[PDB]
Amino acid sequence: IIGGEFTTIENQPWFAAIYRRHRGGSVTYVCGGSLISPCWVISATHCFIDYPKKEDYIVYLGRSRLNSNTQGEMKFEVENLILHKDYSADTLAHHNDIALLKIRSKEGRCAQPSRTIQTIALPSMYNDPQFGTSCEITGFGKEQSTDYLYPEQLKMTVVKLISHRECQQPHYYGSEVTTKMLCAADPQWKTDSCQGDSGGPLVCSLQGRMTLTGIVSWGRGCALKDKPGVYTRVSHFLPWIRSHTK
Ligand SMILES: N=C(N)Nc1ccc(C(=O)O)cc1
Repeated sequence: IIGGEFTTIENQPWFAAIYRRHRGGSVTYVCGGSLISPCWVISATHCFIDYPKKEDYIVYLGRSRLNSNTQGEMKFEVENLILHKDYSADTLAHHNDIALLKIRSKEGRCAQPSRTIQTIALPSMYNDPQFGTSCEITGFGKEQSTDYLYPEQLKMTVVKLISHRECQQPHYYGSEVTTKMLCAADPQWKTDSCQGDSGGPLVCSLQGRMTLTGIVSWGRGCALKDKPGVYTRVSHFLPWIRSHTK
């Protein structure tokens, strides 16, 4: 997250921290995700597509720090890693950039909700906020495009939903943006998602409910003029979500 503010997991208690085991045993952060039910985290296929072996990955819930334990955190193995069969990546764009991780602990339990661990609601079908709505993004991604390190402390910011018409303008992203994606940016381009925020939630208020509207997917640089963040439009994937979590 470029700009915005530091936060703790109690403010975004559906945030999932996804890590990968290396041969040798070093463990590095991969991507964010969102807990949509006690046994299911939703994320981005592009996070896993190079290393699609579920045994390689660890999921934490109730975690506020990247490389240290948060009191109350729960650690899960991935029982299933479901990537979207129609995934494709262009030089920029990721199409159908959505993934489902079925989580289960060493004792074969799912998440127990708490102050630091809660599910986020899915939107109703094709039901997105109006363009110019303010939504929240959460992640451990870079604080600056030129940073080598990720922040140790979770961050969140606010960006405004951009209309498809605006986002498909040539000097923005042209046809690289589709109706299955949402664009969001700061009017001053001063805050954005960045590398390492992939898979993380875009949350908006819909009929008085915090709702998972989007999943961090792609973008040209971060917090660049005319280069919005691009998000998987979750309200266009409910059949795929429903089918693979039955
Ligand atoms: N918000 C942007 N302008 N860019 C941007 C978005 C996502 C990612 C990612 O790694 O998923 C990287 C860069």
